[PDB]
Amino acid sequence: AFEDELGAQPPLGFFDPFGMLSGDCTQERFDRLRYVEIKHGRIAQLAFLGQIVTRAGIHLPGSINYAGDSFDSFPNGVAALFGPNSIPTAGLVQIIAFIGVLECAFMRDVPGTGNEHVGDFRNGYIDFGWDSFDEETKLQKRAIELNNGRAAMMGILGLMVHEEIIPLGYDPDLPIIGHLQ
Amino acid sequence: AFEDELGAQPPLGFFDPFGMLSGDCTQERFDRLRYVEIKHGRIAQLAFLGQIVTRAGIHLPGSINYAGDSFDSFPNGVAALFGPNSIPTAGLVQIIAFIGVLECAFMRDVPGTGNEHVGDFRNGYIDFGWDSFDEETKLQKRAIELNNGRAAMMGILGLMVHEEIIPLGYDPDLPIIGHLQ
Amino acid sequence: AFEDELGAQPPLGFFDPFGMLSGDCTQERFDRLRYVEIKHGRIAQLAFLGQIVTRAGIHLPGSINYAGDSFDSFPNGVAALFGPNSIPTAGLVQIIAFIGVLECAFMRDVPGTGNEHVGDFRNGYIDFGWDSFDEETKLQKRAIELNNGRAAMMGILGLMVHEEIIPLGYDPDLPIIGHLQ
Ligand code: CLA
Ligand code: CLA
Ligand code: CLA
Ligand code: CLA
Ligand code: CLA
Ligand SMILES: CC(=O)O[C@H]1CC(C)(C)C(=C=C/C(C)=C/C=C/C(C)=C/C=C/C=C(C)/C=C/C=C(\C)C(=O)C[C@@]23O[C@]2(C)C[C@@H](O)CC3(C)C)[C@](C)(O)C1
Ligand SMILES: CC(=O)O[C@H]1CC(C)(C)C(=C=C/C(C)=C/C=C/C(C)=C/C=C/C=C(C)/C=C/C=C(\C)C(=O)C[C@@]23O[C@]2(C)C[C@@H](O)CC3(C)C)[C@](C)(O)C1
Ligand SMILES: CC(=O)O[C@H]1CC(C)(C)C(=C=C/C(C)=C/C=C/C(C)=C/C=C/C=C(C)/C=C/C=C(\C)C(=O)C[C@@]23O[C@]2(C)C[C@@H](O)CC3(C)C)[C@](C)(O)C1
Ligand code: KC2
Ligand code: KC2
Ligand code: KC2
Repeated sequence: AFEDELGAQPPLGFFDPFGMLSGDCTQERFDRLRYVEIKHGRIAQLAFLGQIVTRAGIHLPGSINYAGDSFDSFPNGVAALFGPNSIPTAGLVQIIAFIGVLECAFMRDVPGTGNEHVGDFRNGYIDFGWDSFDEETKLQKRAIELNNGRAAMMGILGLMVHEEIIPLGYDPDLPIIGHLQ
Repeated sequence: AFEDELGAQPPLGFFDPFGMLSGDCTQERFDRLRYVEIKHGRIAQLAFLGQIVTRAGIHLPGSINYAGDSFDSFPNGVAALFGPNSIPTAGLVQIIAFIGVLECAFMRDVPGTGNEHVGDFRNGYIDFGWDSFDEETKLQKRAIELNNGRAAMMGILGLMVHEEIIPLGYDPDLPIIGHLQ
Repeated sequence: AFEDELGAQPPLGFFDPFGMLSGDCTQERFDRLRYVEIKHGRIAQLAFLGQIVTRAGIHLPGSINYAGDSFDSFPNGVAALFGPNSIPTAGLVQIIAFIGVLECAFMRDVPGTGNEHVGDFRNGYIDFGWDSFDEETKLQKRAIELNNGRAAMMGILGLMVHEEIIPLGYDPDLPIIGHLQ
């Protein structure tokens, strides 16, 4: 029933190993699964972009606090948030609070606002031109977003795993990023 | 749609900063939010009353356990439950278990029992004269309960925060309550 | 409304102390409660069987890891999973992952597959002769499973509690299993 929906594309086609959509699956369950997938994909895309920018030597100018701790002094990856020498835990708490504010008030599907598919958060407020695309281009853009989200999920998982196994003696020379210092 | 519901009163009027009720919000969502708000308000009202009673020098006679630890020997506030010198953790576990029993079996809205609004737990069992009030007085009492609950929420949060910041060097002479010892 | 359902049998008859099904309870609720009860009963039955098999001196041949830690060297009970000398935590993680796979993909009620009652996971895939039983025997087997599950919940809770109180000085001689070692 959902074998022709968004995300079922070559080469795997419809790929449901654990059988989440097996049987008479309702549209609500598939919508929930797709919403979770798109949320994770967007978060992982942002996380991978941030990891790449930080590890490329690009940091915000100035200091993260009044103490004088410069931005380009904390490590990259998990050590930047959780570790002995990381950003102040007040900064992490404020970041989490800001994310919670965004999810409660901003990053949400407001009912009766014109959203036309799962993951559409425009709510009639912010729109950069989601009407010039025809029917096929809209689906193509949504598929690009979803697949990039899946790839970024796997990539950010690999980045954290590799950053967390270096102390244990597993420090390989990764193809593009090199040694994950 | 919910701008004339209970709790929308001067001077703020309908106050929805995060936009929980924005768009075509369903009655179920508002009912859930109001239930959570009323439950928090009742819990916070009881917490503030107990905090004030304990800090005023009023304690239960006798001892909290067979060891001989008198009631008027444990500290006030968070230090009474979580700390080196607090009430026995068996007492805390029993309190939590009793609260769970009350909330699962007693402090609940039993379906098909005559409850009139969200937060009504009478269930046709305990009633002190609710039907004696006319229509306007019922709404007035409900609004009083809700607003006292909000105020007690903020007050108990402030009391806990002030208690927890005294060891950090923040010990102000709070109004009325004085130094929060 | 639910006083004649499965599980309401002599000598207690219908037994709802906390009043979960009080008032106009929906089948849905009751269905969720029965599903949770059956899941807990099956898990506890397996747990009790494993506890008995391990404590009777029956262990898998060989070693649990490449290091050489033989199966018949770890303790019995909670000490086998959580403790200083337990099975490798990699094994525990893999067991939890396998259980999660089973619940997500295998041990579930697939909609539109022919399941007749709550707890039926056949899904038209695995069946050892369920339709061979007549109506009375089907209910009898379901009641036997449910009551054995309840008894197993009590038994596994008692076994874990008795294991955890031996270091505290409470080491009684249990009737059948004797001392827990
Ligand atoms: C948050 C993660 C997440 C979620 C919720 C989904 C959700 C979905 N994906 Mg999907 N996907 C993801 C990540 C995710 N994806 C990633 C990272 C990739 C890249 C490898 C893909 C690649 C992918 C393809 C190629 C396809 C889908 C499809 C689908 C849809 C139907 C199949 C399904 O339920 O997924 C699969 C099942 C799950 C995600 C269930 C969750 C299982 C997790 C892992 C929990 C298990 C825990 C347990 C301990 C197991 C761990 C050990 C285990 C590894 C052995 C559904 C909307 C199909 C689709 O669009 O059909 C319309 C489809 O063809 N996905
Ligand atoms: C998962 C997302 C994520 C997370 C958790 C972090 C976390 C962190 N980043 Mg970071 N970053 C990210 C994405 C992320 N980043 C992206 C995508 C970029 C590229 C622009 C950067 C660029 C960046 C730099 C240049 C620096 C950090 C730094 C830091 C650290 C200090 C916090 C800070 O100053 O933030 C700064 C955050 C930014 C400059 C950009 C954040 C943008 C977020 C992701 C927006 C997403 C939500 C947004 C409101 C959606 C808008 C929708 C639209 C319709 C309006 C902290 C560990 C600093 C540090 O100490 O390095 C070690 C630092 O110097 N980051
Ligand atoms: C448990 C807390 C709680 C809950 C669930 C509600 C729920 C509600 N309140 Mg309410 N209120 C509360 C506490 C709460 N209140 C307190 C303590 C006060 C006193 C300041 C008020 C004062 C108040 C007024 C004056 C009014 C309401 C109204 C309402 C209703 C619609 C607006 C709304 O959703 O609330 C606001 C939104 C929320 C509570 C969403 C939750 C947000 C929390 C903070 C989670 C965010 C976490 C995240 C990390 C952010 C933290 C950082 C942030 C501070 C920057 C709704 C039933 C309105 C009403 O009755 O209209 C009919 C109205 O006019 N409230
Ligand atoms: C959030 C609520 C709350 C919590 C968590 C506590 C927690 C605590 N109180 Mg306390 N207290 C409370 C409210 C609360 N109190 C209120 C409202 C009062 C005023 C009557 C008191 C008066 C009080 C005294 C006098 C003493 C404590 C003490 C204590 C400590 C030992 C436990 C004990 O003996 O309780 C005793 C609890 C009570 C005597 C009253 C509890 C009443 C609860 C809130 C009833 C709420 C549910 C109720 C059944 C609903 C009825 C519905 C109706 C339709 C029937 C412990 C830290 C003792 C201590 O060691 O101090 C350090 C102590 O001496 N409290
Ligand atoms: C709650 C269930 C449960 C849990 C958590 C454990 C946990 C453990 N058992 Mg154990 N065991 C169980 C039930 C359980 N057992 C049952 C029911 C039996 C009887 C067959 C055994 C027999 C057993 C032996 C003989 C040994 C262990 C051992 C161990 C330990 C190492 C893991 C291992 O090798 O497992 C091995 C697990 C098994 C051999 C049987 C597991 C069977 C599970 C319960 C299947 C349930 C799901 C199933 C796929 C449903 C099928 C549905 C059907 C339609 C297809 C670990 C602490 C070993 C150890 O080190 O002891 C200290 C060891 O030597 N167990
Ligand atoms: C106006 C304003 O303020 O905002 C607007 C701005 C703007 C532009 C309009 C907007 C937008 C669109 C945005 C931001 C789109 C962002 C898209 C984004 C950020 C997409 C990331 C993909 C990452 C992938 C696929 C990673 C794969 C990673 C993979 C496949 C790996 O395996 C990683 C690998 O890594 C390892 C593990 C090891 C290495 O050896 C090898 C490599 C490296 C391969 C918004 C949303 O509207 C907000
Ligand atoms: C028969 C039986 O057994 O039970 C029956 C008995 C009875 C009586 C019939 C029943 C009842 C009704 C009850 C119990 C009603 C209780 C109502 C209650 C307990 C209402 C508290 C409000 C607290 C507020 C507003 C606090 C604000 C606190 C604020 C605004 C603060 O900012 C606190 C501030 O603190 C700081 C932070 C710092 C200080 O510098 C300044 C102050 C102090 C201002 C029940 C429920 O039916 C149960
Ligand atoms: C083909 C394949 O691969 O799989 C198939 C195989 C097969 C056979 C077909 C299948 C099946 C059916 C199965 C596995 C059924 C299993 C049923 C099972 C395992 C039922 C346990 C009850 C335990 C109880 C009641 C414990 C009570 C414990 C009580 C009442 C206590 O108080 C314990 C007490 O302990 C203390 C606390 C202290 C002691 O002093 C005294 C005692 C000991 C009394 C499946 C499911 O289809 C899977
Ligand atoms: C996530 C988005 C975000 C938002 C929306 C946001 C809003 C505000 C507002 C307005 C409401 C104020 C007034 C304010 C003030 C301060 N912020 Mg924010 N802040 C955010 C993020 C961070 C991070 C990541 C850090 C940080 C810090 C500080 C410090 C330094 C304190 C100190 O130096 O003692 C002060 C005074 C740093 C820190 O807390 O250091 C301990 C630091 O790491 N902030 N901040
Ligand atoms: C929340 C409501 C509540 C209920 C409904 C409730 C019911 C029962 C029942 C009947 C079912 C019994 C039989 C019972 C027995 C004991 N209780 Mg309760 N008890 C409640 C609360 C507390 C608190 C707060 C404390 C406490 C204690 C003890 C001790 C002392 C043990 C010891 O001295 O060794 C014993 C023997 C104190 C404590 O456990 O200290 C270690 C203590 O702090 N209890 N208690
Ligand atoms: C729950 C069911 C379950 C499944 C479905 C499952 C599947 C696989 C697969 C195929 C996907 C492989 C390839 C694989 C391989 C290894 N397993 Mg599994 N394994 C399961 C259970 C356990 C337990 C309980 C333990 C264990 C272990 C090992 C070790 C030893 C590593 C070492 O000696 O360094 C290796 C190499 C032991 C352990 O990890 O000890 C550190 C141990 O305790 N495994 N295992």
